[PDB]
Amino acid sequence: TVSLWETVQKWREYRRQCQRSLTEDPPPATDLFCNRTFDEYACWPDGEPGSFVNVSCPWYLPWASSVPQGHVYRFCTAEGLWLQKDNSSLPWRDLSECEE
Amino acid sequence: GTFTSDVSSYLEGQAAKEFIAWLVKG
Ligand SMILES: CCCCCCCCCCS[C@@H]1O[C@H](CO)[C@@H](O[C@H]2O[C@H](CO)[C@@H](O)[C@H](O)[C@H]2O)[C@H](O)[C@H]1O
Repeated sequence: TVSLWETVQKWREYRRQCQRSLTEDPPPATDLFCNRTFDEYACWPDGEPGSFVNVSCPWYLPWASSVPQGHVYRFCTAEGLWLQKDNSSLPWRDLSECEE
Repeated sequence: GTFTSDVSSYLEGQAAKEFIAWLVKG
């Protein structure tokens, strides 16, 4: 079985690689773009205003081999803020394609 | 049927899966 410790190791490397992208990817065409971010789960690129942003299921998941073409989603609003969940400050995401 | 090895495997797998859930929900 896929152990906690190996998943944590993979997660750390995912985060490492993401942080490198956050620092090294060129700035977005406009400040109207939604901003790149690591949310502890996935690495998000900058987003075009009024569009959906997609990223692959994080490869550190124990079941990543079962969801090889799955994607997780955010929505970048026309004001360059990531779409938020009501009440909260938290961003809307759809992770359903990456469930076990 | 279900064996003692199944339950111990399930428990270990669950450790990783809870970590994933801590990542997500938060
Ligand atoms: C109630 C309305 C709110 C729902 C919003 C949540 C979903 C937003 C994102 C749309 S998901 C949809 O997934 C489809 C695949 O199942 C995607 O299908 C397409 O791209 C796929 C690769 O991702 C590819 O395999 C297919 O051949 C291709 O047709 C589709 O692009 C995507 O919008």
